[PDB]
Amino acid sequence: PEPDMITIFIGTWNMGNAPPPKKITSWFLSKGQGKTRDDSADYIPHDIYVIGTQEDPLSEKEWLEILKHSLQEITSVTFKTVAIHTLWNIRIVVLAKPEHENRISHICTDNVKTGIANTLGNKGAVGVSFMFNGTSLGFVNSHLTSGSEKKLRRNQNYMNILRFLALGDKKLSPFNITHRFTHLFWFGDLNYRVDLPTWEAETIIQKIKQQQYADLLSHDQLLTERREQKVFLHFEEEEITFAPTYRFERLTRDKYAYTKQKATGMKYNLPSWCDRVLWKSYPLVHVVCQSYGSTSDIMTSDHSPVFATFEAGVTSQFVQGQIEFLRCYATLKTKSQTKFYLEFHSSCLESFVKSQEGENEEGSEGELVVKFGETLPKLKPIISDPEYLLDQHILISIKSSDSDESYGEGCIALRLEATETQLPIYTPLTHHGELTGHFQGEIKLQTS
Repeated sequence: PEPDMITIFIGTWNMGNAPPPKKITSWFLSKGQGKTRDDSADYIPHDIYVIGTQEDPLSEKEWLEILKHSLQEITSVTFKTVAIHTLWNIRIVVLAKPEHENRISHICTDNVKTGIANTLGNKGAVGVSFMFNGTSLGFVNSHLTSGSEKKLRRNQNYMNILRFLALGDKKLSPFNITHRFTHLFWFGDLNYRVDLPTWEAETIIQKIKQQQYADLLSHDQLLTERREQKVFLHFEEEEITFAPTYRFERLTRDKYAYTKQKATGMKYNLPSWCDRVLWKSYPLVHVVCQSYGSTSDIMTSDHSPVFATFEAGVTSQFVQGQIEFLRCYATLKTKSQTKFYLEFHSSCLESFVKSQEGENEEGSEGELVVKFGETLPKLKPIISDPEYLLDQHILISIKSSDSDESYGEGCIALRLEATETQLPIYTPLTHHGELTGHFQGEIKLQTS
């Protein structure tokens, strides 16, 4: 009997070029500080474990042996290797329960190297994707540019990874990783810092000792850059309720090592939440964060490991019906005056469908409204069963007739309140991960 939900463990650890201690089980049990897992769940395995490392000094063979031993000790299950991929000292391991070996297909791996010349050679990202039954899953482990003064370079690294990491279905040619997966998890040493003056270091340390994180989180560069729509547009993160995970003295967690030294290039490392887990799932699909925290007992690195766990909705492929898009229009931020057409892509279609050109008019601010009227092709899904169709998504790309390049991409849920009824639909449109416009109109879904 096929599951409707699985549980996914995400771990991120910057190992600080040191080997791990003998026992790392606390990481995989979600024990320590923050939103932690209940003791009563300790022996219950997660379906999929995704382990991201940075500054990893081990061989693939050495680290795989440690991970499989740790999980065997916790669960009495011998986990199967789905994928492993390493770029320099940045690594991703995906392990799954053996009962899932025939549920997992289309495994892909890739990496991106960020920067150019002297910034090219240790920062970037690794990724894995696969299908679990009918559900596509993507996982990204990035190690972004270091240093409190380099937030804009981190945002540029993000944009490069999002654009160039080649995962998921290659037929989705208009779409980047932010639209190719039912569920996308993006984690790593993202290296965003708490932006307070360097002379406040001792004040920050006393706030951490009091477990008073609010005045530090209000200066966390990732939270402020996300609020300003500069990075991770349309991603989610669980609330942080654990101490900063960087930068610790090794072999204890009692001291933060913040002061400038020759070894840090005379940079301050004020305590920061460098180590993060974010996600982006298709609209209305079940995804719940069940833990988000840091370990307290793993002390070989200047970072503490971070864990996050999720309940994630999955579907079967189910191996007459109709989707009608009515009175639709795109509002674009572009100054271009080409004509545009749409492509509709979905796992529920045999192949993507191209629309005729829309009718351009000038909007209120002078910006571009592209009108599609009642002109859009009726989409014919391969299965009409409402238990299948209402769980599906239509990916939309708006493309230039002159260049055939996408100006914007979005996603529409078929999880409607009604069938055979005209209902409002809406997605933002993004391109290279930044907002380019909006798509709005009405839908009518025919099922059996």
